[PDB]
Amino acid sequence: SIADIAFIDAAFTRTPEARANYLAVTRAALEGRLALFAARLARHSEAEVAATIDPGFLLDILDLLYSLPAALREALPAEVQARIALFEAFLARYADHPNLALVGRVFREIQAIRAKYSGKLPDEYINTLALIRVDRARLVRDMRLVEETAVIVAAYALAFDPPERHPEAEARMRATIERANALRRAAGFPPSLAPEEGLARARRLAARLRALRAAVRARRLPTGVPLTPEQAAAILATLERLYEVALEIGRAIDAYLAAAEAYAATAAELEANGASLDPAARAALMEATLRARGAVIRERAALLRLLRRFYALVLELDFLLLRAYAEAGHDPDDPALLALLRELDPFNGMTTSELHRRRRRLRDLYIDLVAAMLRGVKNGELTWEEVVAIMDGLLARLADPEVSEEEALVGLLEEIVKDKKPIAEKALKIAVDFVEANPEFLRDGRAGLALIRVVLEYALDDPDAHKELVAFAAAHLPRALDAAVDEIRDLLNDVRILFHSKPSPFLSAEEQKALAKKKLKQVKEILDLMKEIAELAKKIKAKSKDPEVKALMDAMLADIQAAAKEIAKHLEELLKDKELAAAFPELKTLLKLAKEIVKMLE
Repeated sequence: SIADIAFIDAAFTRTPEARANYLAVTRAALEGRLALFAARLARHSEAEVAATIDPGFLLDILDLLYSLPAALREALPAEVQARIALFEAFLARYADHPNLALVGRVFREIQAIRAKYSGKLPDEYINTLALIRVDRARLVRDMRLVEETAVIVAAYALAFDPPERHPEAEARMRATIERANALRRAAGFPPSLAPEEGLARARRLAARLRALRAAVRARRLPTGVPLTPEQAAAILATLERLYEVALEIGRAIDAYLAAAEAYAATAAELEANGASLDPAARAALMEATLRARGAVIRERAALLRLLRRFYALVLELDFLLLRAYAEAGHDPDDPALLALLRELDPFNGMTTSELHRRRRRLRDLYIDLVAAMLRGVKNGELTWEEVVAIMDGLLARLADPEVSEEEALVGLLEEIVKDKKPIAEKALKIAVDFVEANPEFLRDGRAGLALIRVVLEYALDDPDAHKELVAFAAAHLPRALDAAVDEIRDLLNDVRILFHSKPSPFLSAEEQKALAKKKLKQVKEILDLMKEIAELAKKIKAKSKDPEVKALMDAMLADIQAAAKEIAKHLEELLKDKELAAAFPELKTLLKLAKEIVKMLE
């Protein structure tokens, strides 16, 4: 986030202008985060919120809260203070909820620190202990991601490296897991992965990757399916790309563990000695601790960009295998190909990490949709020249870490259903099924809204035939709109932050103004989706003869009027800052479009 770049800036440049920028950014980010929480607490029951709300969202609020000096926090306006009290009451109540357990432990540790040390020791020493508790909740989650990623690093090493270098790759793997369990114990947790459980998973995967390469070398897949010379070459190129990214990731993991160990050492020293030091030596040890913390943030961000690249290459390899089965006359949905693709799943059996559980599921959706599009080529419904134009789009949209994987896959649906081709029906079925089975998909608003538009444009032709699709659309639109209004608040608040923010050696002004224009574009795209959906629900309501269909269409038009009003309110509050409004005139075009949506429905 922007708050991380500003924090890095402040902890390394050490200027009054840098801390100033960081404190303003951290305050603005926090105000935005607390507004989203209050909106989410208002839309449902505390029990529903507690079971569905992203834990990381609550960790982000604790992080920003104790990144302020206590003085700045207790000085925040009353509605921010009201939101902080609402937030704290909610965490106190649901600290034991399975969904919130990690955040709950963090909240109880901070409550305990305040009970023990308040008033006796300096408040910004206490804030530093509070941040340390939050960051140790982040190190548990990061240690999950690192334990999983070490299995991929070791697998690609064992599989493609000469057998002489295999012990070394095993030593590294063991060292990594051991370093991770050591870190876990420092923060006060038990060890999660066993150095053998993991080496076992890595050896299995290495066997499969070795097999695939040996077979492709021989113009076939391990299932026996023959390959063309060109496709074999592409598979072998993709495998060498995966091997390369796996080396970069091994290095990034070592960088992350080094930073993490530095932060854990300096923090343990602050907790051990800080109370007894003199003010100057204590201020020096807090400075040291914040600089190590900045290193951890930088090295984590590096590893995650490389992981997004690895994922995109994983999906490209999956495409190549599905295409080969289709050129050989088989159906790309053959149980044998699916078995192969599951054996080559780099995110299997390590079900400890939010990022990889989410990506494993989306991979299944992607395989199912690509299969649909291929079975569609065989039926003459699509051309290979069409498929190869869609796939080049999708794989680039996926490599970019600025596009959500969910919005990328929804684009794949958009391409397949556009021509209202007969394969469209099966594609929608896969998608509608996935969303019912995996309701978290609708945390991404732009994605969800785009799916609803697909379903309605599909059902526009004959509304009454496809009445299940129209019901799915009506049932899921409120959640999609909630997530969309949330995204527009995030995007607009970030725009205001990037305007008042100060050019940094990590954010050029040209990068800040460019990023601002990109976010304002995303806001326009979401308002455009909202309009399109209303146009479609109106047409559906006219054409249709059924009366409860018409009821649902009015329900949807009502939820959309609410959403657009609630969005115009926020745009207006941002237009009160006339310097901002000056710098970005798009903000005015956006409010016009939002109000045109409030009239189309009046």
